[PDB]
Amino acid sequence: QVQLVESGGGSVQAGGSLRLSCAASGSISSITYLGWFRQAPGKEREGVAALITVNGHTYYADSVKGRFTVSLDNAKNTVYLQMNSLKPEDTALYYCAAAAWGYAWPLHQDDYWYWGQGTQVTVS
Amino acid sequence: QVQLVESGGGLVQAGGSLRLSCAASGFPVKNFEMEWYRKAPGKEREWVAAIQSGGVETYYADSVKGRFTISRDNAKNTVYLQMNSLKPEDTAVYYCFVYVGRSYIGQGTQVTVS
Amino acid sequence: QVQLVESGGGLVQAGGSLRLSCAASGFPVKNFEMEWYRKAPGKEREWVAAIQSGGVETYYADSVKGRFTISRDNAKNTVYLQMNSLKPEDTAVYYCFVYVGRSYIGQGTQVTVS
Amino acid sequence: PAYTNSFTRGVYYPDKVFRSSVLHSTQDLFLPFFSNVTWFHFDNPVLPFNDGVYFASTEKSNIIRGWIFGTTLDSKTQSLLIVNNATNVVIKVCEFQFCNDPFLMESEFRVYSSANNCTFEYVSQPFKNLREFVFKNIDGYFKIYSKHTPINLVRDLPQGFSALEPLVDLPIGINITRFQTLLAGAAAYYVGYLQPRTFLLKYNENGTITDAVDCALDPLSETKCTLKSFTVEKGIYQTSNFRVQPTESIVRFPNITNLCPFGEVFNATRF
Amino acid sequence: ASVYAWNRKRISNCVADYSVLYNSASFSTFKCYGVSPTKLNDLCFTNVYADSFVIRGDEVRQIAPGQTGKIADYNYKLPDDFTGCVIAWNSNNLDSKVGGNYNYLYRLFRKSNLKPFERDISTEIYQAGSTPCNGVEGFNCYFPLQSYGFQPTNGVGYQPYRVVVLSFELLHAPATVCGPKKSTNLVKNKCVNFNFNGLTGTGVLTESNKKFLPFQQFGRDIADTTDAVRDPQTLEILDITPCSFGGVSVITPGTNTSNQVAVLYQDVNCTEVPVAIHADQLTPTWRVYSTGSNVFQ
Ligand SMILES: *[C@@H]1O[C@H](CO)[C@@H](O)[C@H](O)[C@H]1NC(C)=O
Ligand SMILES: *[C@@H]1O[C@H](CO)[C@@H](O)[C@H](O)[C@H]1NC(C)=O
Ligand SMILES: *[C@@H]1O[C@H](CO)[C@@H](O)[C@H](O)[C@H]1NC(C)=O
Ligand SMILES: *[C@@H]1O[C@H](CO)[C@@H](O)[C@H](O)[C@H]1NC(C)=O
Ligand SMILES: *[C@@H]1O[C@H](CO)[C@@H](O)[C@H](O)[C@H]1NC(C)=O
Ligand SMILES: *[C@@H]1O[C@H](CO)[C@@H](O)[C@H](O)[C@H]1NC(C)=O
Repeated sequence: QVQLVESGGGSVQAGGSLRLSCAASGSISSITYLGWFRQAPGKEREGVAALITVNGHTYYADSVKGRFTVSLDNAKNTVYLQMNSLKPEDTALYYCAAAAWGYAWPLHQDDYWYWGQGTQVTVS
Repeated sequence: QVQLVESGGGLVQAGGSLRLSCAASGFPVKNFEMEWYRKAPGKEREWVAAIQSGGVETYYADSVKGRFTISRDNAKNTVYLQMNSLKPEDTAVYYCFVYVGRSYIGQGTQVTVS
Repeated sequence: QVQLVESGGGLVQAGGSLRLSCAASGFPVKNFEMEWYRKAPGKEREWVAAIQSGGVETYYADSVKGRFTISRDNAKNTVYLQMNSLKPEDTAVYYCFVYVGRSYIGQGTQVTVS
Repeated sequence: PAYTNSFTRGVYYPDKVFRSSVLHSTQDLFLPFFSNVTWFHFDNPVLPFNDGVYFASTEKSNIIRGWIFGTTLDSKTQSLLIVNNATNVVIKVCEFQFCNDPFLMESEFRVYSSANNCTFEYVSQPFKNLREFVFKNIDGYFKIYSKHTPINLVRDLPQGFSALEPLVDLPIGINITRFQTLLAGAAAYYVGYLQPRTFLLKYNENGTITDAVDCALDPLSETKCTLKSFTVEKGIYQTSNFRVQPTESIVRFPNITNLCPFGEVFNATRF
Repeated sequence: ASVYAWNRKRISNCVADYSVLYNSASFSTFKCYGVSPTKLNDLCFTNVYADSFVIRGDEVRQIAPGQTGKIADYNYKLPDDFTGCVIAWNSNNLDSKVGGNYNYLYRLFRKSNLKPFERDISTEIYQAGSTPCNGVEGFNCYFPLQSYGFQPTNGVGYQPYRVVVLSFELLHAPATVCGPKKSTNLVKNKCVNFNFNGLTGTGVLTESNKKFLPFQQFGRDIADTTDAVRDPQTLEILDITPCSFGGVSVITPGTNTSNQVAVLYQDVNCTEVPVAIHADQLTPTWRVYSTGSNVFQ
């Protein structure tokens, strides 16, 4: 009932910036928590960014601390992931997710999520 | 199915070095969090060191910071623990721990500093 | 106000025995017909057994006649289901079913036969 | 012994509804006018509840403390307890073993020894003083009305009209047959019983009842209840009706007396 | 509380706000099963029994309906179709002393699985073999009450996640503890339907002239109609007035004589009349008969 469309990916050089977008459609008012996943090549899918829609509270992982910024736009129902000062260790598939039963930090794959389609972000 | 055994123990003097091993079977060590405990005579069981399942963060107890080094080998299914700057307070029987459904406790190994 | 909760599930082998429960709240069970359904993975949801609202007649599905037993407890507001001669084709999540105004479905309990 | 009557005292608001300068007719468990109440003093008797208790008491110092409520007051039925003391009030229901002689130099406590199976507990904040209460328990809800007023005489209840305002409604939900008044000098306390009556209330501009009439005392107050007035003009009025009730409910039926031959099919040597 | 002694405590006959839980910004695994966490404050259920423990943060995600493990098998188990909230947050700064916070022992071993919503307490030890223990601890005694090691050098998965369970069961009992009820502000001198603390009705909220005694909440008048009320947050007496209504009088002189009309509004202060009749909804011909150049009273 909750559909996510992910865009804003692409290739960038080392030290550049990118701004991902995840557009939502369906049960907008039931969404309480939006998280950003990341699946590295040769690693499991981890958690990077967090945003509570009710409070505006944000949580960040230690590997993206001080460089990553998440922002919410309720008018367009589109969350954003501002990834500044990129390094080639961040070359991974980035996924946006939606939660409706509350917020959980850090992110885990085994909970109930509404999954996006994912975009490719390459830093070299 | 899941079994832990501890080896590599011995008796050293003040300032000696040792490296223990905890052989594991039935589970991979890239998916679960393990812990090291010890039992001194006359003292309760105390947590020594641990590696997380991701392999990123290494943690030690308050009395053993700056002297102990814990490491793992994913290929041989064995997690090791390196001893440096040993004091006679660390005379204990060391156990390795894992929590996969049931907590698994090994038979223990003897580390004696005197 | 009306809610069915299921318990009594576990892991059994081929030929084992188990007994489920469906505790109910908000309605008495002397007035409504009671059912159970199951969801195997990769299969559709299929009806298992039924007792009518009077508590007189018993019905079962085609493959489970003669082996499964349905029982009701009006005092404890709970409906139980008994397992005999379990086969691994019955590896499913068992939901208890009742029509109280509109039909309500519980979350069920995983029962595996292996 | 020691029976005194009431000169129109103890009329309460039946609800929290403010009505101004209007005559209103109500129907609740009230006290009838000019009914006998007892007078006691040394003395601590047990009394039945009997569908509503109206209470009044005149004191100089606080000799009366509180009341103990229940059905058996033993270790198989739960009993209510209200004890008032120096800085707080205590309201609780537990399983109580009340003493054979319950009484309470600055302190004495030998009323119960039982601390099992408590269910509810509640704490609130508390001849010269005249305290008037209403003790009633309707549908598991224990309603308390009160009015503190000064009285300075030591003979009987004074006259005058005053109202009783509700304070505490509490979900107790146990059954009550008896109650027992508790003390620590001598003092007086009056106990009456309520009755289902129909009253007519006169409200002022500020909604307090300044006067009232009872619709079964005398035919003039019956006229005041039927006309909805407190001054009734000179005339002839119709109030109600009446009918003589049947007494014996007699049975007449004919002579049954036909005598079937069942004696031969109940007395024979060969059937 | 401990996990061997988390009591089934009855907190009753009060209210507990839950909006203050969200905005204090330290929650870790705040999970509400069954009912949504946004709709927890306004609507409640009965049987609001409460539980508490500082469970270790490695297996808080094992606390789920239809999920066993170590905490769900030997410490505390959720039943299936659970309604309520399990609320976990960080507890590093206070439940972590030097050398390990050994204040909460825990049952590591049990002979069978836990039934859900059962407080487990035991003194005896685990049995795994055939040789019984003779009191002195031997090779198969297996003391279940070990200690959580909670050191300040532990990470966020190794430090305890403080869980509380506001479990919501369903039995034949009245509700005791619920969330708060949100209230709007109060307007004056306008015909508005009002939702007070018990009474609702239609009228005009006006500033009052009288006053009550401190034991009336509202008031009525002759023939039992509400005229006065007091607000419960500021405690000021307020009189109410019935809304604007009535008739429109439109002059016709007959068909054969003339055709144009003039308009009269009976028993209405006619300064609010294009709000009254639907002049914005009807025709522009009807629009010029809610106002005009000439106004007479
Ligand atoms: C009250 O009691 C006295 C004496 O017992 C009696 O004379 C009197 O009639 C009683 N009052 C009523 C209203 O019966
Ligand atoms: C406590 O009171 C309840 C009230 O019904 C009763 O069921 C229970 O058996 C009592 N327990 C004891 C120990 O007296
Ligand atoms: C009190 O006693 C009556 C008569 O036996 C009974 O009907 C009623 O249920 C009792 N009330 C309680 C609360 O036990
Ligand atoms: C049958 O005879 C006995 C003795 O004569 C008598 O007591 C009894 O009443 C008789 N039965 C009937 C039905 O009259
Ligand atoms: C309309 O009719 C009335 C009576 O029939 C008459 O008095 C009046 O003059 C008429 N008006 C016109 C404009 O014909
Ligand atoms: C009608 O309302 C206006 C606007 O305040 C006021 O000035 C006037 O006195 C009112 N007239 C009547 C008759 O109520």
